[PDB]
Amino acid sequence: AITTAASRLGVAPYNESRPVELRPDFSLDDAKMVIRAVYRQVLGNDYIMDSERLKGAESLLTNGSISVREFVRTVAKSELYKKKFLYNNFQTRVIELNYKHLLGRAPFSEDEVIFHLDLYENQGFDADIDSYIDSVEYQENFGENIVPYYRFNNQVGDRTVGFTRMFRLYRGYANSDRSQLERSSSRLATELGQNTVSAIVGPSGSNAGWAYRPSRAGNTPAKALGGTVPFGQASKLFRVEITAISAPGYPKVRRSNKAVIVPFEQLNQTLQQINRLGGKVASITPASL
Amino acid sequence: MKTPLTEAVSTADSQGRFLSSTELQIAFGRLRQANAGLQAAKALTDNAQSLVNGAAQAVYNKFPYTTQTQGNNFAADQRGKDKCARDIGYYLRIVTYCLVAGGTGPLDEYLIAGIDEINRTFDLSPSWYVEALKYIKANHGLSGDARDEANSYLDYAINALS
Amino acid sequence: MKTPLTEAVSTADSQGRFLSSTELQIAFGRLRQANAGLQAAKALTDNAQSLVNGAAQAVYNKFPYTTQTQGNNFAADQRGKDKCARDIGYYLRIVTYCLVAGGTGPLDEYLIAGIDEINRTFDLSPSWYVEALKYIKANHGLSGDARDEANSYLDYAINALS
Amino acid sequence: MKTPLTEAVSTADSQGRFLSSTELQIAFGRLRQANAGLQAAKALTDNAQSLVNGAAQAVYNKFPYTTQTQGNNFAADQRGKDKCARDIGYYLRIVTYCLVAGGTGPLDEYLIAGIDEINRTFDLSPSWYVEALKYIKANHGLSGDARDEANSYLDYAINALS
Amino acid sequence: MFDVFTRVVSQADARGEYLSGSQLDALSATVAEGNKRIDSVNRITGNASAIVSNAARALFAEQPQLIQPGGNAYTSRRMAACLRDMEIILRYVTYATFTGDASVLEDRCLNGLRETYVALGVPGASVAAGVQKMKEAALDIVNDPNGITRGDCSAIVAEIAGYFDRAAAAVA
Amino acid sequence: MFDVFTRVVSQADARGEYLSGSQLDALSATVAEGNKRIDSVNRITGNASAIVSNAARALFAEQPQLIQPGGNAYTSRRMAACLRDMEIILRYVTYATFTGDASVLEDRCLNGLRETYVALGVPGASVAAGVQKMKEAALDIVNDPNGITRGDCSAIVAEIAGYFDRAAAAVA
Amino acid sequence: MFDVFTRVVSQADARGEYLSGSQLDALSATVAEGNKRIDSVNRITGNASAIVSNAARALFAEQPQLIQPGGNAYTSRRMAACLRDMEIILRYVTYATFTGDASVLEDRCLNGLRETYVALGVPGASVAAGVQKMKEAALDIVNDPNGITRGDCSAIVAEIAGYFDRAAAAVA
Amino acid sequence: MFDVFTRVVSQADARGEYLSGSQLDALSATVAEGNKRIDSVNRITGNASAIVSNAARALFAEQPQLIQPGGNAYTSRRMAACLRDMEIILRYVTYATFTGDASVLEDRCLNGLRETYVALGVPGASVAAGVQKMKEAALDIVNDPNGITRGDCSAIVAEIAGYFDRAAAAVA
Ligand SMILES: *[C@@H](C)[C@H]1/C(=C/c2[nH]c(/C=C3N=C(/C=C4\NC(=O)C(CC)=C4C)C(C)=C\3CCC(=O)O)c(CCC(=O)O)c2C)NC(=O)[C@@H]1C
Ligand SMILES: *[C@@H](C)[C@H]1/C(=C/c2[nH]c(/C=C3N=C(/C=C4\NC(=O)C(CC)=C4C)C(C)=C\3CCC(=O)O)c(CCC(=O)O)c2C)NC(=O)[C@@H]1C
Ligand SMILES: *[C@@H](C)[C@H]1/C(=C/c2[nH]c(/C=C3N=C(/C=C4\NC(=O)C(CC)=C4C)C(C)=C\3CCC(=O)O)c(CCC(=O)O)c2C)NC(=O)[C@@H]1C
Ligand SMILES: *[C@H](C)[C@H]1/C(=C/c2[nH]c(/C=C3N=C(/C=C4\NC(=O)C(CC)=C4C)C(C)=C\3CCC(=O)O)c(CCC(=O)O)c2C)NC(=O)[C@@H]1C
Ligand SMILES: *[C@H](C)[C@H]1/C(=C/c2[nH]c(/C=C3N=C(/C=C4\NC(=O)C(CC)=C4C)C(C)=C\3CCC(=O)O)c(CCC(=O)O)c2C)NC(=O)[C@@H]1C
Ligand SMILES: *[C@H](C)[C@H]1/C(=C/c2[nH]c(/C=C3N=C(/C=C4\NC(=O)C(CC)=C4C)C(C)=C\3CCC(=O)O)c(CCC(=O)O)c2C)NC(=O)[C@@H]1C
Ligand SMILES: *[C@H](C)[C@H]1/C(=C/c2[nH]c(/C=C3N=C(/C=C4\NC(=O)C(CC)=C4C)C(C)=C\3CCC(=O)O)c(CCC(=O)O)c2C)NC(=O)[C@@H]1C
Ligand SMILES: *[C@H](C)[C@H]1/C(=C/c2[nH]c(/C=C3N=C(/C=C4\NC(=O)C(CC)=C4C)C(C)=C\3CCC(=O)O)c(CCC(=O)O)c2C)NC(=O)[C@@H]1C
Ligand SMILES: *[C@H](C)[C@H]1/C(=C/c2[nH]c(/C=C3N=C(/C=C4\NC(=O)C(CC)=C4C)C(C)=C\3CCC(=O)O)c(CCC(=O)O)c2C)NC(=O)[C@@H]1C
Ligand SMILES: *[C@H](C)[C@H]1/C(=C/c2[nH]c(/C=C3N=C(/C=C4\NC(=O)C(CC)=C4C)C(C)=C\3CCC(=O)O)c(CCC(=O)O)c2C)NC(=O)[C@@H]1C
Ligand SMILES: *[C@H](C)[C@H]1/C(=C/c2[nH]c(/C=C3N=C(/C=C4\NC(=O)C(CC)=C4C)C(C)=C\3CCC(=O)O)c(CCC(=O)O)c2C)NC(=O)[C@@H]1C
Ligand SMILES: *[C@H](C)[C@H]1/C(=C/c2[nH]c(/C=C3N=C(/C=C4\NC(=O)C(CC)=C4C)C(C)=C\3CCC(=O)O)c(CCC(=O)O)c2C)NC(=O)[C@@H]1C
Ligand SMILES: *[C@H](C)[C@H]1/C(=C/c2[nH]c(/C=C3N=C(/C=C4\NC(=O)C(CC)=C4C)C(C)=C\3CCC(=O)O)c(CCC(=O)O)c2C)NC(=O)[C@@H]1C
Repeated sequence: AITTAASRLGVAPYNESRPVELRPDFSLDDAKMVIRAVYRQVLGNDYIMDSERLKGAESLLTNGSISVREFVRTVAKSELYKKKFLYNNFQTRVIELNYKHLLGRAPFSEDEVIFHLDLYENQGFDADIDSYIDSVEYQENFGENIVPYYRFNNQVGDRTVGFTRMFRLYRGYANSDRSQLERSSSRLATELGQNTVSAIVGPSGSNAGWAYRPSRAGNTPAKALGGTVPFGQASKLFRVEITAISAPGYPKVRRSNKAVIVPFEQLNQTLQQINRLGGKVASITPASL
Repeated sequence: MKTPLTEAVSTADSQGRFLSSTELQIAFGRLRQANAGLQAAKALTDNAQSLVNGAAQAVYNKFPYTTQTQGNNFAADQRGKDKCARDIGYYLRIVTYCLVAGGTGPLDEYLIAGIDEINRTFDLSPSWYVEALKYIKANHGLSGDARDEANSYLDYAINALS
Repeated sequence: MKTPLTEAVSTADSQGRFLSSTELQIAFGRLRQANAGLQAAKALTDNAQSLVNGAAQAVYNKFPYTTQTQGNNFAADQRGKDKCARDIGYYLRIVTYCLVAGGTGPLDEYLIAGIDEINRTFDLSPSWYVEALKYIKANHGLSGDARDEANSYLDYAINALS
Repeated sequence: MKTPLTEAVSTADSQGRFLSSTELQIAFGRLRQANAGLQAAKALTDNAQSLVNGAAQAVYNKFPYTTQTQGNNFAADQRGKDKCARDIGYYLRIVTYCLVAGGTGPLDEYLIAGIDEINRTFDLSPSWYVEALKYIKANHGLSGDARDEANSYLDYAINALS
Repeated sequence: MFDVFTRVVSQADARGEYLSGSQLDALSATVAEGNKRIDSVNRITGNASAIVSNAARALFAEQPQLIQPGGNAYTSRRMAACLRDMEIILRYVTYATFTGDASVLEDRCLNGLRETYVALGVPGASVAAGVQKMKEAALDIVNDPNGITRGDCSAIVAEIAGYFDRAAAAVA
Repeated sequence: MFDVFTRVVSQADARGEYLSGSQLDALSATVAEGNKRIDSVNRITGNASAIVSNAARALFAEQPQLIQPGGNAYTSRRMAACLRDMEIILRYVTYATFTGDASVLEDRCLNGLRETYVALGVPGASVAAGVQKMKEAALDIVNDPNGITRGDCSAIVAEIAGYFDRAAAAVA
Repeated sequence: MFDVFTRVVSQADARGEYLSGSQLDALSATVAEGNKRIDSVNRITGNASAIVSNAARALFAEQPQLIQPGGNAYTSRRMAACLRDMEIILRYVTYATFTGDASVLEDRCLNGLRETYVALGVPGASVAAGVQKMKEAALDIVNDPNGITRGDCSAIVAEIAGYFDRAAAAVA
Repeated sequence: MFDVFTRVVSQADARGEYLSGSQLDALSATVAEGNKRIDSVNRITGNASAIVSNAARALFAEQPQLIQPGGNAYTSRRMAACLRDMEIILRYVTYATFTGDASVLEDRCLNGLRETYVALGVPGASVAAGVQKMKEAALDIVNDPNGITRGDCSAIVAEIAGYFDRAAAAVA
């Protein structure tokens, strides 16, 4: 599980929550809890205005005319969901969001993008939505009666890349999919295409370097090809991600975000220099063997 | 936001389809309506001051305690009277946007969504705004399609408030 | 069925909304079109046998092997010729439905959805029906909005087949 | 890429399981087949030019309008004849991959996925390729397991096209 | 769901025939009524809140047992649900008016409503009474001769009455 | 998403002002071009498959490296994705033409496309070439004087060419 | 994922070539080693629990900081997670052995594992030490000369060692 | 970085081809526009200070939160940085206009700028509004008919407008 780093990763509140199940012969308070959970999960913790509520679908859920899964399906196909997540997004962004909302995880591979992009293009948004909800994965985790929830913890069938990518899509508890630094941009287009991963940067409030994001071009690669040779005598190399660089000012400072590969023997100097740049350490990761 | 042109593309986009005769018809429906809307928006704009002030006074007349009672939510002082005229101005201006756009989109996004919480939080009676909206309906002097479309938006706001 | 009226209501219902100016403008668009659509439908219906026989002969001319090669999928015997004329008639009749309905709804529901599986399963060439559809476009003698709407549906089928 | 070995691991992985006697037997099945598959691939590869040329001619004889009709999609000129021999070469090559892989994986990934779009978009008859594949089945000279595995892949392609 | 046009189409398709000249002319006559239909939908929609509230007020005044403690419309949640249902039914009636066919109302709103109400204990006859009150108010609003081009709307008004009656029977 | 009208409304609301007379006149001028706009959308749509297939055929002939074994458009899967992309771009170009605003093209299609192609090794320059071929083909179609009320579409044609050029630039 | 056969195929298709005679001959040599490969998988699997538990015990003995209070393997939740991970890594190493291609191990297990452990504060160097211990036990089990048809498994044993090395290098 | 000429050369070397006749004639048409391009660069440059300061004045008048105490553009250092940034963006737009290719703007200016602003807390949507105002002023200056040889600069104006559009989109 996630224990020590749960709070700084924004996972602790989900560790403290149980799946929201609608039992047969449910009470009205049960129905209200499901409705609240579905709105929070499926709409990415956006505030929902009374004018935006799906009152008819809520009635049918309350009446047992539709199960939880069918209520999720209705919310996912609503003009409200599409306005929030479809009409203004690159389809790869849409697929990312669908996975997060409806399956509680991030896409694992480029194959998932191929499948859902073609399905949308050939059969339309509704058909694509059904594929998530009628999937084996949805059935195994949530079935007919449980609201979808974030699957942070390792499960059978997982891949490691899923874990790192969840923190590209989930940015903390007091946050929504439409209020994140990358805004409308696909978070995973490049990761999926290259099958690469990124160092995990936890949410703001609990991580000073929370804003670190790489640029389109001119990034430092993850691993130290060439080893310590360019640095001279050095025992081991680390990749440091740095954000919020301002102090020297333009043109001495061009990009406020920077990743550097530095040797063990210069980490003291590196931290000192970073502090004087005003920057905040986003992540440190071994870069050599 | 809800307009004929945006709904048409939103429908076709959701289906992953090129636009078809259905959407072309939607556009013709817009084109048949647009000039009357633009004409109505111009008339309301040129008359906005009289309308806003007339509507504000109509509310004070119908609910005289709003200009006699002390309170942050009332218009018994110049502060509250300015808020109220400001508010009515928002309704009138955003209604002209609907006439330009050809749908309720502007009202939906800028005014209606969340209006219930605001009126509750600051203790503002929806009835006050209904009376003002009724005044604008009675006094904008529009005719024909300009009138019908304009009154649909004014009633749309009235219904949302009630 | 994708028609302007049903789509308008379905989108409104998705939002739990009464119909508004947007949907009324969809209706005016439909009304502007409908008389032309109905006139087109009558004209195609009155000329249906001429159009269907001409289209079948046009396919046989462009693809002579269809009337010369033995096989269930070809029209070398009267059995195959009858299937072919029936199929072309289906296309024409359903296109008239699209003109009456004011959208591709009937084509989508009755013909287009699943046509690929049929043409693949029974080894029918979509180019055959493209040719027939081109014949009909070039010989219905429609003008104006009737021509425009009829050809949009004929092109919708052609595009689907290619 | 469906093959016995990757399917074995895929199923075990999705169940979170170590490989068991079930998957080991799958491996023994692959091993029983592998040498016959490799022999078949060799034989087809060595005889590829004759097979590809003969298959192309088989198509031309069955569908003589392909070598007589003008158009980007037909083989009336050397350009179209080169495309056609190329396509038949692709089918044969990828089939050899299947024999190497011991499954339809390579056909699924490199040829079958998307073939219906291509054939529709460029107006190519899948019947042309069926006849080419039938020629290859009739003439590759394989026997025993080599023949059966290879014919299964040729048939798999044929079934996909029909 | 069907509209007035596709209703005819579907009947013709199942018979494999083109629409007759008589059917096409019947649709043409429907097109000639389109403006009246649009006005009727607009007028009901413009007055929806008033139609619902006044009908609900009148309903409870005639049936106080609904709003006495223990009554089916007693407590805020149940009163709120009751008011919601009245608006849903009105909304779907306007949908049917807009399309010119009852299928939207029947297929989405009424189908299975009686069973829901019977299972809940909602008094169907009282819902039907409410629907009738909304109907009368709606028809008067539609027929109001002021501020609109004058003409005969008896055909459209009769169609709307039929839709309201369908809703009343479906639950009554 | 914005259409021609909501774009102006959104800007005006952010400033808290009514639309000025000039702005209402510009929109009136846009309305007067509506029929031409609709015709252009209809004409492009009616030839969608030909526009895409011909452009693609021409691109591969010019750029045979794309379809040689191992080339980016080799294998049915990738060829299918390539054809699909061309159709997607054409589709959103018609949406933008229909709405009179590029936002739908930018938001749905172009925002993130360069990152996708760069990440996958898709030769964006070659995509831009294909888009240009669809552009030339589409503008020829939109300009065909035959079978339509004669008039001046140069303004609409320029706007459409702008959308194609925008698409081409976004991927190159 | 790839296996030994489909790895060569994918490289061949990327160049549009039939497999060469030597490529086919090399794959035949692979087939000839198939039984030894199967035996190696069976032996690791049959001892999986012992391999994991013995390695965990040795690791915790050599690095007692891991299990002292506050250590990353302290508490039942974390110790269970630690034991699970060791089993997961072993499982995927066997998958790679079975298929003869590291892709299943790299794609599904190792890719992102370094970042994951850094994010969680799991000591990656210690994980690597655990993997090395499993490696030694597993190779000894694979090489056990008793109860099996005698022959030379040095090539298979080297391949399996390579997979364990990939795992060790990835976690740290 | 690319200019209009070397952009085309790059795409030709990638295919191992001499520039086609039409490509050479396209570049000649570009040369024929050279003077208009120089004039536009010169007019924007000559008015740079006013373009920036007027745009900034309009921005802070429409978005007064920026310059209230606690606003991102409050304090002299932040106001100075803000004014500097607008000038930087305008400068690179003139670079792109001068070369006839967006590469300099995209590579040297917009790369990582969105990321810089979010990391520092700079409101990018407000930066984009500033760029818009600079765009409006810049095009009017470029289109000014006074004191210059008369001709059609519509194509250069469209290109310049495009570069501003890129900038506005990139900063947020
Ligand atoms: C440039 C695109 C070409 C061009 C366009 C053009 N169109 C019109 C006028 C009309 N076009 C239509 C279109 C339709 N009617 C339908 O029923 C449908 C099918 C759903 C369509 C697409 C209509 C209704 C009109 C108005 C009536 C008429 O037919 O004239 C014009 C005239 C200007 C105007 O609209 O005021 C023009 C110029 N004309 C060319 O020459 C270009 C090649
Ligand atoms: C290194 C791995 C050790 C080794 C292996 C080895 N095995 C064989 C031969 C066989 N092993 C099997 C295995 C199985 N048969 C079954 O039914 C099952 C259960 C599903 C298993 C796991 C088989 C079928 C054979 C072939 C028949 C036989 O029993 O010999 C060999 C011999 C050479 C060959 O490749 O066939 C070898 C070398 N031998 C050692 O000495 C290493 C310690
Ligand atoms: C749109 C940009 C406006 C416009 C431009 C325009 N300019 C010319 C021609 C010329 N402009 C120059 C410029 C300069 N000469 C210098 O010595 C310098 C200072 C270093 C500059 C900036 C020159 C040399 C020419 C050519 C000779 C001439 O004076 O005409 C044209 C004519 C077309 C052409 O040159 O090909 C045009 C159209 N004209 C407008 O109306 C726009 C407002
Ligand atoms: C009010 C004093 C200021 C202000 C606020 C403002 N906030 C938002 C949007 C959001 N606020 C939150 C915060 C939370 N969501 C949670 O679930 C929690 C508890 C765990 C918190 C603290 C979120 C997530 C959002 C985004 C979601 C959404 O639906 O908006 C807005 C809306 C902004 C916009 O609509 O563009 C506003 C206006 N704004 C001010 O000007 C005040 C200073
Ligand atoms: C003005 C319209 C808005 C605004 C601006 C603002 N920017 C900064 C700080 C920086 N801006 C940059 C920009 C660039 N670096 C580059 O290399 C280029 C491209 C060549 C650009 C445009 C950088 C690097 C910084 C940081 C270093 C520096 O401050 O010089 C600030 C100050 C941030 C601070 O926290 O002090 C401001 C205020 N702010 C607004 O509110 C306007 C919308
Ligand atoms: C029927 C119950 C009542 C009635 C209706 C009626 N209406 C018309 C004509 C029109 N009504 C409209 C409606 C609108 N125009 C708009 O722009 C909008 C807002 C989006 C609406 C709702 C229109 C366009 C017309 C046609 C033009 C005109 O100026 O009239 C008629 C006349 C016949 C006809 O169908 O055209 C009638 C009869 N009239 C009554 O007396 C009833 C009380
Ligand atoms: C031969 C039986 C008949 C024939 C062939 C023909 N094919 C094309 C064009 C294409 N063929 C393909 C097929 C493939 N591409 C792949 O990547 C694979 C999988 C590995 C296959 C099977 C494709 C994609 C095309 C179009 C793109 C391209 O040019 O490569 C043509 C030309 C079609 C055109 O419009 O240019 C022809 C002529 N034609 C006959 O008449 C033969 C009977
Ligand atoms: C008293 C402070 C002021 C007042 C009261 C008033 N109320 C109504 C009507 C209703 N009141 C309720 C309230 C409830 N019903 C419930 O079941 C519960 C929860 C247990 C509550 C709180 C309701 C539902 C109604 C409407 C239906 C009904 O008539 O019962 C009226 C009449 C309103 C009308 O339009 O008929 C009045 C007068 N009015 C004042 O002016 C007082 C200051
Ligand atoms: C009001 C005139 C009468 C009344 C109504 C009443 N209805 C319910 C409960 C429900 N009503 C519905 C109906 C619908 N839901 C939909 O989505 C649609 C459109 C397809 C319809 C028609 C449903 C489903 C319910 C049950 C679930 C829910 O609570 O929403 C109640 C509450 C019953 C209860 O005990 O909870 C009431 C009070 N009751 C009267 O007494 C009036 C005659
Ligand atoms: C065709 C002219 C060129 C070409 C295209 C090509 N594209 C891909 C793959 C993808 N294309 C997209 C595109 C989109 N996703 C969206 O959301 C939208 C907007 C709605 C678009 C346009 C995506 C996301 C992918 C990745 C998924 C997929 O593969 O379908 C490929 C395949 C690349 C690969 O390695 O598989 C190809 C071939 N390639 C050329 O060579 C032409 C110049
Ligand atoms: C005492 C009743 C009997 C006994 C104990 C014994 N335990 C172990 C090994 C372990 N004990 C634990 C237990 C915990 N670790 C924790 O973090 C916590 C939660 C706070 C608990 C309860 C664990 C995890 C181990 C294994 C790892 C470790 O050594 O720490 C042993 C040794 C087992 C081995 O194989 O090394 C023994 C001997 N044994 C008896 O015979 C007593 C009756
Ligand atoms: C044991 C030798 C060491 C150790 C391990 C340890 N790991 C975790 C937590 C996780 N481990 C993983 C790993 C994977 N997830 C996957 O999907 C894959 C392949 C399928 C792998 C390898 C993950 C994702 C987690 C977090 C999620 C979860 O555990 O469900 C922990 C617990 C972390 C915590 O409690 O915060 C531990 C203890 N720790 C040591 O000290 C040993 C050296
Ligand atoms: C008063 C002595 C004379 C005067 C003043 C005047 N100032 C401005 C505009 C600005 N003043 C400032 C100054 C500051 N901003 C800060 O954040 C701080 C540090 C905390 C200071 C000192 C700035 C930045 C501006 C420009 C931006 C803004 O409007 O806030 C004006 C208006 C200038 C304009 O063009 O709008 C004026 C009039 N003018 C006189 O004539 C007085 C003698």
